[PDB]
Amino acid sequence: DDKDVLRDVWFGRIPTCFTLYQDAEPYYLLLPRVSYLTLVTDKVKKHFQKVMSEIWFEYEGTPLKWHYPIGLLFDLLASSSALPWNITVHFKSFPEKDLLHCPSKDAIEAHFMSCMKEADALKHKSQVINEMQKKDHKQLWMGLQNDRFDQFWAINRKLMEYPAEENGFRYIPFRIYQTTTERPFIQKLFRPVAADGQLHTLGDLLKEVCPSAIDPEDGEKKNQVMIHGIEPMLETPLQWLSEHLSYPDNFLHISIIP
Amino acid sequence: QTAAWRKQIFQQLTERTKRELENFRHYEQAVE
Repeated sequence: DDKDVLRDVWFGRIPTCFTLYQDAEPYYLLLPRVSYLTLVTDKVKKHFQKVMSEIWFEYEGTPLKWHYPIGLLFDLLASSSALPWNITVHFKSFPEKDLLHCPSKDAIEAHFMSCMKEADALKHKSQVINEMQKKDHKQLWMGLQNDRFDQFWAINRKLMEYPAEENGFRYIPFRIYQTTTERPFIQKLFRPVAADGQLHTLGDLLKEVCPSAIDPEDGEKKNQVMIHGIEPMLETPLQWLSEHLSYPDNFLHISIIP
Repeated sequence: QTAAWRKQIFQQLTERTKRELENFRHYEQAVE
């Protein structure tokens, strides 16, 4: 059952329509929620370069931060709009102040590994990721790049373990995003267990780090709290969410929508 | 007996698959 959740999360898709910025037929693809725009759009680039970081993407006038996972961008920015997601493709006037350059897939690999290392520092003080052989780091990357669930999780499983005498990771890797992508996200140190060893819930996390999301009168959700396009109950244990609903980068990226 | 939160995860994922794929299985995969 829980393994089924890992698979369902891994194979999440956003149907997307790419239209070339005016200054060419629109192009349609199922994009993996868990990956990155600049990693999965070779076909788009191929399609449009036949009529003319450098390519960049835009939603309703706002440049899309490719280093945020696709599913997170969609949930935060477009989940209230009808599918397919309408993205505009640009090849000129790169927004130098707004977007990180992405000159090659190596840049994406570096960002991804950087996120994984920060997550393991939070979870295990880097012990797991540092004890792996270098080729294991490569296998994690190639698992994502080639959309190979088995290949990725043969290694990722190790990052989801924790000591026998514990009931979860040291701290949970999460980031909470509100309204837009340019607003800094919320990220704090938060332990998955309480001082008495009880498991903290999603509600506990929000009460502590984003209480504006909670109705003070009854303690229930006030805003929409979205993870991978679904809305877990507040009483969902945080450790379980970290193990099963994290992105490949080992983070729980969470959208708050008014 | 299964926790309510767990049942919700499975039901919402079932719904998401229908929402994000029902009208779109004719789209090409970005990664194949």
